[PDB]
Amino acid sequence: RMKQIEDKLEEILSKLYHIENXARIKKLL
Amino acid sequence: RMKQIEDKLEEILSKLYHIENXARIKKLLGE
Amino acid sequence: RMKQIEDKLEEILSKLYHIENXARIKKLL
Amino acid sequence: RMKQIEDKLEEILSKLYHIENXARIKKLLGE
Repeated sequence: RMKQIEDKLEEILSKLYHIENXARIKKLL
Repeated sequence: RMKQIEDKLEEILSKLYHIENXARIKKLLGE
Repeated sequence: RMKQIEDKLEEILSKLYHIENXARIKKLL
Repeated sequence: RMKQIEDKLEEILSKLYHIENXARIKKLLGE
């Protein structure tokens, strides 16, 4: 359960990094 | 407290999902 | 340290909610 | 593992800070 947490925190950071570099913006452009 | 945290991680992942797929840009574009 | 973690996770969610409802977008508009 | 997690929380807060204050919109607007 501790690892699942670690890993979901990395996932959150990965999802952020992707947000930063957006479906609706990519489409608009 | 561990399960509380695990729930918050899931709310955080759902929220990023909603962001991925924005209030002001949806408003801008009529969506 | 466990509470600091709880609280920083709420903070992250609060920062997300605000992002969702952006400095540069608010300015552009 | 606890400190690893605490570090990730901080990288996550810094990242949200950078987001708050976007690659494609910065590009759009010349910034």
